[PDB]
Amino acid sequence: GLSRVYSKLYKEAEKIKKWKVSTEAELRQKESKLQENRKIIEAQRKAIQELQFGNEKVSLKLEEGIQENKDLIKENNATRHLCNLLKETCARSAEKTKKYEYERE
Amino acid sequence: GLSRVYSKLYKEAEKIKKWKVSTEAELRQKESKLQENRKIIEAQRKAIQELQFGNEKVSLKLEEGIQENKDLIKENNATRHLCNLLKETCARSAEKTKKYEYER
Amino acid sequence: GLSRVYSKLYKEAEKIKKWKVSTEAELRQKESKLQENRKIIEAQRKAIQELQFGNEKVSLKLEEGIQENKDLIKENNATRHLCNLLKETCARSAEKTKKYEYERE
Amino acid sequence: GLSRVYSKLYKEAEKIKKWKVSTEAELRQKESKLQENRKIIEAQRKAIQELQFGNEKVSLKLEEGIQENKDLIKENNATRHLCNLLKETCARSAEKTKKYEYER
Ligand SMILES: [Cl-]
Ligand SMILES: [Cl-]
Ligand SMILES: [Cl-]
Ligand SMILES: [Cl-]
Repeated sequence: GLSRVYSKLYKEAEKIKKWKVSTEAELRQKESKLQENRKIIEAQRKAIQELQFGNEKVSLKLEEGIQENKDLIKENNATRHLCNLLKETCARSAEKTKKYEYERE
Repeated sequence: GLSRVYSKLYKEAEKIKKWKVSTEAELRQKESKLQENRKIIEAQRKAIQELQFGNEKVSLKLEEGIQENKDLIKENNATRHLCNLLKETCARSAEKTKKYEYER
Repeated sequence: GLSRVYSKLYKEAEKIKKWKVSTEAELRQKESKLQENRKIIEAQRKAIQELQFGNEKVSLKLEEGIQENKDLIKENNATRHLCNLLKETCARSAEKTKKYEYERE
Repeated sequence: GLSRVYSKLYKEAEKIKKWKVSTEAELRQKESKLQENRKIIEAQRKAIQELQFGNEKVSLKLEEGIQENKDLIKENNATRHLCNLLKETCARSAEKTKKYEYER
């Protein structure tokens, strides 16, 4: 009569201890995972920082090269134009030279 | 005496329930923190991948430009040489004309 | 789960209080009956003492009367015997008296 | 900690059982005392009845004896009176005889 009540009372005590041990373990496991993930987050931030720095370097070099190549195309076109002008000058000069050569004979 | 028994049993069971609620609350709080962290970590992993991929592309385009620059230098050199030849022909031809015109 | 255990625990407490109150009442009731019966026993002892004293008185009076009556029967028998002797004496005397009366005539 | 719970529950239930046994023992002890008393009280009640009945009988026999004593006194008185009459007749007759014998 009274022993069955104490027996069930002891069992509830057992269940409470188990629930306490389990929840404490789970809480510590979550806390340890939080501290791990915060170290990972900081490592990733530093990795991103260095990658953004490298991207800036190479992007600047690319833009400088693009502009330098645009200038070379411009200069070459201009020298080609000058070549064509000099050919015109040669043509008129050569024509006069031939006239004088023939006339003096 | 007997209401004491009733009262102490009531308060003990109430304390146990309170203790259960508080523990489950703290568990759900830490779990939400873990979820937020996992979302940040994933977003940063993506950003890292895209930065690595972008660095690669820009490097490749830089190599292409360096090669184009070489070819353009060769082209400008050849056009300069032709230009100088034409300049010499012009000057020599102009002085010849001036001489012929003086004589006549 | 835990409330049913505490409820049954409270009930066992109720049963224990009732058992305590009942057994205490019964014990006091028995003690009060003991004290009553001891007063009765002493009263009866004194009643018996006086009855034995009265019996002795009346028994003595009875025995004295019995003996006194036995003596009266004895005395009466003896006086009857003496009467018969005196009658014998009268008979012999009267016989002689008659002789003398007749002879002197 | 947990064996503490087991131990305290065990000792408490043991104390309760002890307390129950002691109470029932004291009850049976007082009950046996009440039985002994009821047997003494009954025996004394019987003795009282028999003493009252005996007193009555002896008183009645005493009354009978007193009456017998009266009748015996009357009888002795009558026998004495007759005895005295006979004594007178004897004495008177004896002196007469003595006189007659002197004369003759
Ligand atoms: Cl050309
Ligand atoms: Cl042109
Ligand atoms: Cl007679
Ligand atoms: Cl006789």
